[PDB]
Parts: sequence; C-alpha cells; structure tokens
Amino acid sequence: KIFLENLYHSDCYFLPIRDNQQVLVGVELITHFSSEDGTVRIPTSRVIAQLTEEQHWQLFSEQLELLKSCQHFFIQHKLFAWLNLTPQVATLLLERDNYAGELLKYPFIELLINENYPHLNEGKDNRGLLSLSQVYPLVLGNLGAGNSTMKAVFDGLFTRVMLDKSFIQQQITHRSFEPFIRAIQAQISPCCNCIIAGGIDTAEILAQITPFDFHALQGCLWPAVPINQITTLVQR
Repeated sequence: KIFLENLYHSDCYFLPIRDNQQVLVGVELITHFSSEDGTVRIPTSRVIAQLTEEQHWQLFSEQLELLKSCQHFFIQHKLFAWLNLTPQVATLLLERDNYAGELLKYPFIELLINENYPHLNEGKDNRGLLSLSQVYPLVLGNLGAGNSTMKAVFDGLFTRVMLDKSFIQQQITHRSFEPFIRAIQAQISPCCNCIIAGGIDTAEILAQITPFDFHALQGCLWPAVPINQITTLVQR
C-alpha cells in the first residue's frame, strides 16, 4: 500500500484527451514528483533514472492502484487511461507468472511508450513489445519526435498512436507543410485506426487541426487536472 511513496511523493494529474468534437475520450496519467520531505519538485527523468527494477514495478503499481481506484468512473464514462510503460516493468509483466494479471482485468488501462523505448526500431522483432501487444492496448505517445522509425507502427503493435507536439506544430507553423500531416495520417490509418494529435496548444492550432479529423487531440487548450478532479472534465 506504500509503493514508492517512501522514496518520492507522486503528485498526480490527468491530461485530458478529447475527440475532434472536444468530447472526453481518455486521460494520460502524469506525475509531478517531489522529494520525500516535499521540499523540492524533482524532474521525472531524474526520478526514473534512479529506480531499481523492483522500484520501477512499485511506481507502476502505485499508478495502477490509482487508476483501479477510478475504475467505476472510467467504465461509466467509457474512457481510456494511459499509464507509462518502462522496459523494466515490461520484463516483469512477461517473465513472472503473476504480474500480468491485475493490469489485464482493467482493459481501459493502456500501456504508453515513447520513441525512446529500447529497440523500438525492431518493430515486431522486439520480443517484449510484440508479446505485450498481443494482449494489452499499447500506445505510442510521441510519433514524429524523430527518435525512431515507424517500423513498430507498420508492424501493427499499437492500438493508438499520438503525433508529437513538435511534429504537429512544425507542420502548422510552416503552413506549406500541412499536407505532410495528411500524408502521414493516411499511411498510418490502416495499421492503426486511432491517430491522436498532440500539441493542440492554441486556438489557431485547433482551428488548423480540426479538418484533419483525428480521432482525438491533446494539448494546452485542455490543461492537466489533479486526479481527484477528473469529474470536472465530463458533463455535470
């Protein structure tokens, strides 16, 4: 019941993911970590770098427990939740005879990775990712970040893919490149139905992105909310 809270305090937020009509369809679970005594906020990358494999599992478990605690809300409003997947947790899910089960029972919870995931360029040849994708919803959170190829996408590993804010904003800022978004979207859609656009941070960006008809959108227009205020995101 303590998980990682004896080492770092997790102050958790939900990033709203809304469809092209702004209806809430899911949330991404994020954490602002503080030191144990609360004196300083610690960058997530620095927290994650330190963790042993068991600590990686504890942090994952703490987040799972948080999401499980919201299960009635997620099911009732038909939403999904993104939970960060690290390779350390991947190994434990795949190689223990009793870790994979709890996650499985909550299918609204989806495993989120980024283009920096180890050996992502192997696509379906990444044994761990292939295996997890066989039973869990897998999401690539930052397609277009320029840190991997799309092999894993065309290999069919993902349930959803989100185009990174840097990619979306680059093509919208340099307006003549907007067709590049359309071409990328068209090519990916058969291999992954659900394409999401990040970086929707201004009214102008939303106006430009709406005609693309992405399944969902994420960005500063819909600020993070503390996890206990998730009810503020849906109809009263």
